[PDB]
Amino acid sequence: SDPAAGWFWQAVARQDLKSVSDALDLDADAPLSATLPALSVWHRQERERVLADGWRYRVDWVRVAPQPVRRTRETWLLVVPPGGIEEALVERLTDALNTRGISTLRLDVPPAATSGELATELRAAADGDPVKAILSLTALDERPHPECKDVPSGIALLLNLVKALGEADLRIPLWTITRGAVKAGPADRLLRPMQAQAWGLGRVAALEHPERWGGLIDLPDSLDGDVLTRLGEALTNGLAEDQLAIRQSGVLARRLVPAPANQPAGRKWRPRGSALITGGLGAVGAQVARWLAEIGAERIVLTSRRGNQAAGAAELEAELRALGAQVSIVACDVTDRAEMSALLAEFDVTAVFHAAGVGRLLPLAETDQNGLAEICAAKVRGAQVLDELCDSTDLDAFVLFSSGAGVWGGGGQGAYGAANAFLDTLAEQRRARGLPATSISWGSWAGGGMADGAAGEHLRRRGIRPMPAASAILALQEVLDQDETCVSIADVDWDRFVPTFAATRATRLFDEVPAARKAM
Amino acid sequence: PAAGWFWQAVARQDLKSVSDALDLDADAPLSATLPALSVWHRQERERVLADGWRYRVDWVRVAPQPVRRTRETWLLVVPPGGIEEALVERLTDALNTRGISTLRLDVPPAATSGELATELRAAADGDPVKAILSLTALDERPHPECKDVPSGIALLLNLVKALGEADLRIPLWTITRGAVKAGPADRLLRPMQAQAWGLGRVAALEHPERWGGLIDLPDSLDGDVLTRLGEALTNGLAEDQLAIRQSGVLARRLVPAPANQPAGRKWRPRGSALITGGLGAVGAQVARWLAEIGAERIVLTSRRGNQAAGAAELEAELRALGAQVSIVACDVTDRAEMSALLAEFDVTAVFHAAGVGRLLPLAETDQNGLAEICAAKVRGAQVLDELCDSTDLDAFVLFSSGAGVWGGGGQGAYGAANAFLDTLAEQRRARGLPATSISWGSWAGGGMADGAAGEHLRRRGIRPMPAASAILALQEVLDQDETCVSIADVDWDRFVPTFAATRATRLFDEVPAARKAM
Ligand SMILES: NC(=O)C1=CN([C@@H]2O[C@H](COP(=O)(O)OP(=O)(O)OC[C@H]3O[C@@H](n4cnc5c(N)ncnc54)[C@H](OP(=O)(O)O)[C@@H]3O)[C@@H](O)[C@H]2O)C=CC1
Ligand SMILES: NC(=O)C1=CN([C@@H]2O[C@H](COP(=O)(O)OP(=O)(O)OC[C@H]3O[C@@H](n4cnc5c(N)ncnc54)[C@H](OP(=O)(O)O)[C@@H]3O)[C@@H](O)[C@H]2O)C=CC1
Repeated sequence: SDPAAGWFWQAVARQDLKSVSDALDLDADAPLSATLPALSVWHRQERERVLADGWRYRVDWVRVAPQPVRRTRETWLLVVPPGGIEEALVERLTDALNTRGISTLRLDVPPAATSGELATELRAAADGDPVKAILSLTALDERPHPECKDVPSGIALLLNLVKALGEADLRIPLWTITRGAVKAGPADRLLRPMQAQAWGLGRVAALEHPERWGGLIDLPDSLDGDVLTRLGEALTNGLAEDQLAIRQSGVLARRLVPAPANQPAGRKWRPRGSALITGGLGAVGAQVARWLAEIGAERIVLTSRRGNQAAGAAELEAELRALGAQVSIVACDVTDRAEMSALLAEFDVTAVFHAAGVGRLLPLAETDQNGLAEICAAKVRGAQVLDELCDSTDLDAFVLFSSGAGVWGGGGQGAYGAANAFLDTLAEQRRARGLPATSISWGSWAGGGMADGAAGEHLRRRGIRPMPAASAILALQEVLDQDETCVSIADVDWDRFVPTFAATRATRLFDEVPAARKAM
Repeated sequence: PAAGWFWQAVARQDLKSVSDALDLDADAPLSATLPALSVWHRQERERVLADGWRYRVDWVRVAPQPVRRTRETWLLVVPPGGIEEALVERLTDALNTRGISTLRLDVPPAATSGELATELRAAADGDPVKAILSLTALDERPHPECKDVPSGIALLLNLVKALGEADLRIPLWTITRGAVKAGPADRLLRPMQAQAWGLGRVAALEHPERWGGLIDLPDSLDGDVLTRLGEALTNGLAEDQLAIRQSGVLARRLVPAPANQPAGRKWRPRGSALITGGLGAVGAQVARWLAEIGAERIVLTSRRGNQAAGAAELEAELRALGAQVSIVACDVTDRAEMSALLAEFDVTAVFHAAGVGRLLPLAETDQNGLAEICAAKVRGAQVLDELCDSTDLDAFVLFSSGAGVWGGGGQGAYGAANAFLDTLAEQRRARGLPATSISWGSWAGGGMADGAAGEHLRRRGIRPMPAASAILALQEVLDQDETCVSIADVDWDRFVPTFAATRATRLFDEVPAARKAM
């Protein structure tokens, strides 16, 4: 009933001054009169902290048992984007699909192909020979198109490819290959966040058009030995794994795993100097701001395109100043490198919180390259800009506000899932460079903001329970204290979530969440 | 529970209470606050534990269903004193109504197990004797050459042994009348007869073979009470501990007795408190507790008096908690001396802890042993009961044992003596005088559960209670103004299998723990 009070009395017996005085934020010599107040606060907070512990999840990778060899010869269409890919790689893949039955039919995509044009190429290849599946390589094409700077050209291509299979009425599994979009074990250092976008989108493609969608596979850095053979068997798995990574140690499948925090944490995180929240005048940024003020940030810099013009801006400066912090509210687009650069240097910021972003529910079929740009630009490109600046092990915190939409997905959330899966890989890439980064993909928050709409209705109806802001904050604190990289923090009603989520499409994604097992 | 208090005290936000519960000031560092918390919490915890040491005896309505029997012969054993021929005649007729035929043995006074064996030998060849029904426990008057010991109980014993020397292996059923209190307004209460239950419960364990059970008849034999008597003797469902009342047949059950707040009053002495056997182990603790809660004075008595180990040492502690102390050489069984003591010290609160403890199989037991074990405990209580005729007296407390409630191997005499105490207290209550009987499991420390004897009870499932918490329980019982309560820490999973080792029992069916050990 009360594990907090449990642990307290278990510390009281045991006589752990160290644990208790840490817990209460007090010195061994503190008077009872300071001790009592600190107790009631710890008590309210510990009970919410224990609640929030059960909201944590991480992404693991589990070994998938080899089960080949098998089958007779099929034709696959191999789709190759205009950039990002070495001929030597196409040949090695082609040659390894051949040595396992799969005959290859190569389609080369022109730059900025439309869904109309691709459906034509698909219609032609479909009639020619008997195509069983499509192996798309287009996600390796990271460069933006110059017309549309904020979208990687291969992700524009994936999109138009999912739509083109529709326009063509083509009912044929699409498989999406990436190299470095996931971290599947310690030792992965090829991390390519623009390619993670394929995974964020792909999970949604899988829900919206299960019939069009084979799966996602991540190739390793080193393609020596047998990895390319394992590719061939991965494409045929018949275990219905649809999120795979191929490594030195074989084929690995993506799982979501409860990640309860094993105590204690190795620090109590506090901002030193200035803290920056981009999108700091939104619902979530306002909370993050109140928290920083409460825990003694000397200055909070809040940015947004509207800046001081933003509804609530003057309320919020008042509240923050009433808690003793200095406040700077600036109008600044995240995507503007010079303005952000001047900004960081002027205030000497020591902690960055990236909350700039837009939410919109929009089916993949209704999404185009501009919509994708509209949704991604501040989140993704604001994250690169921040990453480029901040070339610095000194920073206390480089915290990205991501979403469950980017970790497991949901209908309507192609572009948003893409933008969010980028951040999780960006955070991993940064760590691999020796920099700090933290990416937290939230379930919805109570209060205003992105989960407040009829949108909040949709998400409640899918079995995501909004988290009280104060408990969300407590969980952020915890992540920061724990010095974590990626962790997902959501209050999910598994009874209701799973049946909705797995209506159209089976998934092994949640096999390791007990409450999710129960729910069919 | 405590905790729930603490957390709201903490919640918002009160130094005063928290500061008071822990002996320390608003200024105290956290490194003193910790230890103080652990000690508060540990005390509060032990309070809960000592709450779960409580049991009482209830009596459950059990209509016997087994009619079904046929016809046979019982021996019916009748003492010299305490029986109306009218009674013997009602019982003979009821036993004959239900198929049982009746052979009457009148037993000479002071009959030895030897003499008894003979007549039993004679009865057993002359007739196919199926059971034996003793009425001897009715004979309450003391043994001819043995003031300290009721005739009927010396007979019962000698009877148990007698079956021994004639290896008859036929069951003995013992009838009492008013030995037990089976519901409110049972007012015929006969402590000498209760001794039969204490010994009997032990006889059942030491000689299952030889033991039928115990049945208590009511005041008035009208309506069906004589009918039901026949039923109870041939119910056999075990059930060997039985009362018969206007409202049916009742079986004896041991039942957890959690304190059911509030606690009516907060008890303290108003004058001199006397503890008989006050220089024994338990005497010393209780005395420390009294002296602790503000007794003007404390009289400790004992045959040894001042020449007992702990002599002045004990007194020093007491004087030094701020008490007056009179250690007197006094024999509780001595009426004259005891009268003088209570007048002399205007004593308004009594705690009877004089007793004697040994483990002794029934077969090694005789009148003299029965007298050594009982004299102080029983005649002591009697003497204290005779004096102390005032409702003014705040306490009247009897230090009894679980050996008298459920029994154990080797504690026949001891069980008899304690059983006497429980019933006595009920009798005083019935007469409008205060009285309290607590039947303790074993205490940690010196005294009766100290030596080999503590080890013995250890193996049997009795966990010795820290003196300090036994005191917690005592205090509660007085505050609660209760009459009879058992207080013991029983490790049931060990207790049940060794207790019910040779003989089944229904006595614990109402203890949740006890049932998960069969
Ligand atoms: N609310 C929730 O439950 C969840 C939110 N999140 C994430 O948390 C973040 C905050 O969401 P929430 O607070 O709910 O949303 P809000 O819509 O309230 O705030 C987001 C803010 O981002 C700012 N922004 C947009 N574009 C830019 C830009 N180009 N440069 C700088 N700032 C910009 C916007 O302000 P302006 O227009 O003035 O520039 C807006 O105020 C979002 O990134 C969202 O992805 C994640 C999971 C759940
Ligand atoms: N120890 C335990 O755990 C339990 C104890 N009890 C009861 O508590 C009581 C005492 O226990 P405890 O203190 O452990 O045992 P002790 O032997 O320590 O104390 C018994 C004391 O009674 C005194 N006594 C014996 N005979 C007489 C007499 N004729 N007149 C006056 N005093 C006498 C003895 O003093 P002296 O020898 O100097 O005459 C002796 O000090 C007993 O009734 C026992 O039945 C009950 C249940 C459990």
